[PDB]
Amino acid sequence: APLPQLRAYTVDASWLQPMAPLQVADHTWQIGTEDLTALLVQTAEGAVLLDGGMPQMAGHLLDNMKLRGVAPQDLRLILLSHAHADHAGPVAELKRRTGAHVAANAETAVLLARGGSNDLHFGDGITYPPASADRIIMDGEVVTVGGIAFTAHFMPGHTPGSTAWTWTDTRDGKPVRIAYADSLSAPGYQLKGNPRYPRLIEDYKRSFATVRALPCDLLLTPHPGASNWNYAVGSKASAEALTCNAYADAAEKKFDAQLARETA
Amino acid sequence: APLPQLRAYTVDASWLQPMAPLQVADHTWQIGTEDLTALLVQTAEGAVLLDGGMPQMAGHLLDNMKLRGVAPQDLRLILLSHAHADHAGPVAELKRRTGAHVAANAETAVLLARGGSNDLHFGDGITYPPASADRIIMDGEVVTVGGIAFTAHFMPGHTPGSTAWTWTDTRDGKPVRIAYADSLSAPGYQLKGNPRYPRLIEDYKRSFATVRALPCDLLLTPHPGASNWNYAVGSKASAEALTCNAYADAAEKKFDAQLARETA
Amino acid sequence: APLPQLRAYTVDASWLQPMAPLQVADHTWQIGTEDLTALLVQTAEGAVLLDGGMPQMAGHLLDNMKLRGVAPQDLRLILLSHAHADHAGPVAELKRRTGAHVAANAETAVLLARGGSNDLHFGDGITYPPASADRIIMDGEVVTVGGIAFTAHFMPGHTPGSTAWTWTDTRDGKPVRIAYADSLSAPGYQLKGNPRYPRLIEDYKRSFATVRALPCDLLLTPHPGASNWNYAVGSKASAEALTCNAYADAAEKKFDAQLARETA
Amino acid sequence: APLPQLRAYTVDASWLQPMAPLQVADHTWQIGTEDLTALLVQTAEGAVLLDGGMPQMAGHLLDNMKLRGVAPQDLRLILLSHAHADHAGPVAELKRRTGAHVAANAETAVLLARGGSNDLHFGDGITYPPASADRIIMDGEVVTVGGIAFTAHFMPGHTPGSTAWTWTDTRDGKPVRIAYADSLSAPGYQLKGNPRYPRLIEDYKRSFATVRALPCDLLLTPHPGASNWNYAVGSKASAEALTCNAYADAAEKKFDAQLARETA
Ligand SMILES: CO[C@@]1(NC(=O)[C@@H](C)C(=O)O)C(=O)N2C(C(=O)O)=C(C)CO[C@@H]21
Ligand SMILES: CO[C@@]1(NC(=O)[C@@H](C)C(=O)O)C(=O)N2C(C(=O)O)=C(C)CO[C@@H]21
Ligand SMILES: CO[C@@]1(NC(=O)[C@@H](C)C(=O)O)C(=O)N2C(C(=O)O)=C(C)CO[C@@H]21
Ligand SMILES: CO[C@@]1(NC(=O)[C@@H](C)C(=O)O)C(=O)N2C(C(=O)O)=C(C)CO[C@@H]21
Ligand SMILES: [Zn+2]
Ligand SMILES: [Zn+2]
Ligand SMILES: [Zn+2]
Ligand SMILES: [Zn+2]
Ligand SMILES: [Zn+2]
Ligand SMILES: [Zn+2]
Ligand SMILES: [Zn+2]
Ligand SMILES: [Zn+2]
Repeated sequence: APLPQLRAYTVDASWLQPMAPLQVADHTWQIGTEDLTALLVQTAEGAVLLDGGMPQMAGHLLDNMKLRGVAPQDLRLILLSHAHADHAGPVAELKRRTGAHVAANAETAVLLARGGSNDLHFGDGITYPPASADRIIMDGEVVTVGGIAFTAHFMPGHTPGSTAWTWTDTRDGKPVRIAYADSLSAPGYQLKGNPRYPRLIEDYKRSFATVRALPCDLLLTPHPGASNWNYAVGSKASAEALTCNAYADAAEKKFDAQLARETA
Repeated sequence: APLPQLRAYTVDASWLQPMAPLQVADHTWQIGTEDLTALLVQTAEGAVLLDGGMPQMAGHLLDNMKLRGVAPQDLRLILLSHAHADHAGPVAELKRRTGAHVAANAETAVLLARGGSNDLHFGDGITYPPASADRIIMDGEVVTVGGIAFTAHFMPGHTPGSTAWTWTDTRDGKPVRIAYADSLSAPGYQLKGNPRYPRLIEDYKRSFATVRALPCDLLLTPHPGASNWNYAVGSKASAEALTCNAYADAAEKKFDAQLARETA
Repeated sequence: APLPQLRAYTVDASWLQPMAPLQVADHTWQIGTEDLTALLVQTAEGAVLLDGGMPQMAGHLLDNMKLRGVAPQDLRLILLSHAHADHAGPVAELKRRTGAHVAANAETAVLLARGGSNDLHFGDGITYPPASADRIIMDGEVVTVGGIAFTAHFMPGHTPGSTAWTWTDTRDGKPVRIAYADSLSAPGYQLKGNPRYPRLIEDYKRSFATVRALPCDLLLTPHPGASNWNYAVGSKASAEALTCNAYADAAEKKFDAQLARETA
Repeated sequence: APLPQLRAYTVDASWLQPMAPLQVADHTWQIGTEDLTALLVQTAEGAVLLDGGMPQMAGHLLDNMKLRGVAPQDLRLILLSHAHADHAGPVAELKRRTGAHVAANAETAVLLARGGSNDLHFGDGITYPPASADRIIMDGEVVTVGGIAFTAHFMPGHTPGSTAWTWTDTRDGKPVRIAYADSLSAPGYQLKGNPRYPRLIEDYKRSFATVRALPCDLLLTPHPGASNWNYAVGSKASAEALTCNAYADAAEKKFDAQLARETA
């Protein structure tokens, strides 16, 4: 009766389906997969990448960046929603091959430094290669690259370092406020009385209100289905996309129902 | 045509077969599995653990330590042969649950800090939870716990930070010199002209001579089969065990044959 | 006209005046200096140290711990108020010589990992040897050592990771609720519109209310003068000590006056 | 009788005397001070900086890089001789302000990660802000930036991670082999029987032979006086410069004399 073997982190095949760069605004591009968002913001002084997806997506990301005329040495900054394997997986490999830096808050940095191990809910089940953060950012801090300002909005819940990023881009001259809001889900979490996260419910509640008040004309999420995006229908991907209010209100309804079922 | 899924690190079932603590000397015990060595040295001022095996062995290690009258808070120091998943796997979990410290050289420390990721030969294929080293030790440095001196002997090759540990114990009063020598294998390595390890062959050659000159009456290895140990036959486990000269000489014969076949 | 020389971190001589262990409760002791608090909590399963003072106090701390019958290997856990040189200075040296672990939140951990460098207000002016945290704790998390529960209460302001610790001890059988509240000062900080700390005022306001609602019968602070302690008059040190309400209310009056003067 | 105050790291005024960029080859420049070497190698795909000097030199380095038409975002890689405060001081500040990466061996990385604290000989007396290495390099490894190959040559002694860098540049078309060899001194070290460095003498001896066999037409050192450079007389700075053989032979004569005097 030997000990169990190690189990790999397996995801749906749609999370790993490569796609060509889909344009979101004049400078913003989706270069991830069909069910995983990886945003590229091209500026005059370099490129900014938000999230990266699964650890085995680093090659596909460099391929799409090459398609957009972005050399590896042109990636300046990597920003993250939260440091889980399905969103910050290839961060370590992308740092070695691009010369980019990583900016994240303290909670995302310490989780990223241990490769997502010792998770508050998942333990060591979802482990990815570790990476270090080069710049620690605070709530409301502005990160500027090539004349584009990225404002961080802390929204703890899914992870203690969950962060929504807001920036203003154009769409044929007309400005558009983009809000890349992190996930507001809690799959299988113990919500009430968690010894590892004593103030989990209070953080989620404050994060719901944080998402509602985000300056947003167009909303994106790490998982495109969370905001009703569909990267498969390229030009009509943002057809039935939710607002910031509709996204936070829908997430809280599932949170209260899950919280009430946990008490039973 | 989606990207490939992540693949888990799977080993032979004999590597994960738990075993009761097998005694090696008056203070040294084997508390790992049948095919993975994990040594416990009980002193008057605490316990010392050398290696830990696979990442899913932390519970079994604490079980055997409990059998030897060693509380979790009694583990003082964790020493390592080399920082691969099949030998330093549970180091991170053991640090959280025992209050122990880790002593290793700089090369083992940096590899352990990134959880074995970005390996010089294996890449990210063999990843385990990361852990940090608390004390950096040099070649020939002595680590003393409870009146027992542990001397480090650098033997780079399998990893840049491969280390053999020598200490003197007793066997019913009579002293015995124990040498825990690291692995001298190179499974599937590119030996000649490796860009990641330009001086690999020269390090192996110097390590062969380092193992031959080790003060040793009884030899152990991370994999017991490498030194002809058989943990299954408890009392007769050290029956046909190799000397330090026979172990290094046998490893070099396989190295030259592998090196010559690589040139063809 | 050469560049300026490096300037050392110099403090008042009263901050470095060694003192004998002054008892606070049945298990709590002050073993720091006259103007720097360093608390030792002796339990049945080991000792807990809160803060350490200046970096050159590690020897004095080990001397006082020896006076209390606490061996170096008996220090199990180091807790911190905030990671500045005058309170977490000797943490690195104490870890090497005691085999203890450090528990702190993510913000204190990342600041401690870079030795207090790149401070949000002080820059590199107050640098101390770096140390790594072994356990990351959340707001409201309980840390138990030897049957004594230490509850963390986040109170950001002086530093992003400022933490107040509450635990219940006895005084000749009768229980006493002790609250070790961090500093609520802001010496020379830019309060409004700080690019490195955009939500500084809002964090201070929430920290004032956090301190008022602390379960507390006896209050201590990293600097004893902040809570009207006087370690010099040993038995009557806690004579005119402030409550939690009086301490937070007095700190906010100075914060509003400083905030109003900054606007002028 | 209070504890002693912290003492700052003070150096000679000539170590902090700023100087204009002095040219060494077609792509190599000295942009440090008169008595501290900081080399800038301008390539078509970015700039490479070797060492930085004292921690308070980051501003002067960026000033000279601006004079050479090198923007902060054009610094790609920082290489180091050894990680002491007088040579890797501003590395942390330069990483925050340039977007560059650091490549160093494991021994230099772990020393740089703790800001030079816990030195094998100096203790905590020479502390500088900590920085992390992004790429770990081995002995003989080649680092290529903009078509220029930088080969690492390990020469342990002054520090365990001391490294000499060799690269080929031109001087009006004609190629020149440049060897930036680390310091071979040992000021006040205990050479024989050092518990922190048991194989110190053997490392120095092997480093002497490593320096003699360096491919070198022009030799530079972290301290220019060690190789008889004089940055003050700009055009004639390399007048009486030593060869690699003359530098290693002169260093070993002082090592044997110091070693013999230590035995007395
Ligand atoms: C770690 O990755 C996740 N979890 C899993 O894949 C497994 C472990 C699972 O929850 O069944 C995780 O969190 N995600 C999110 C999110 O919204 O962020 C959702 C909705 C679920 O998928 C990913
Ligand atoms: C990473 O673990 C090892 N490698 C593997 O498990 C796979 C990847 C394999 O080599 O086929 C590794 O190294 N070991 C040793 C050793 O002697 O250390 C030997 C002999 C082979 O097994 C383990
Ligand atoms: C970094 O140490 C401090 N600052 C200084 O020593 C200098 C830099 C200064 O502020 O003039 C700091 O913060 N302290 C506190 C506190 O309340 O924590 C107070 C009240 C002032 O003293 C220490
Ligand atoms: C830490 O910096 C050094 N040491 C000092 O400044 C003091 C502590 C001193 O040794 O008196 C150090 O090493 N250097 C070297 C070198 O060759 O690297 C030499 C020759 C001496 O100066 C610097
Ligand atoms: Zn997630
Ligand atoms: Zn997810
Ligand atoms: Zn191995
Ligand atoms: Zn192995
Ligand atoms: Zn402070
Ligand atoms: Zn203070
Ligand atoms: Zn030096
Ligand atoms: Zn020097």
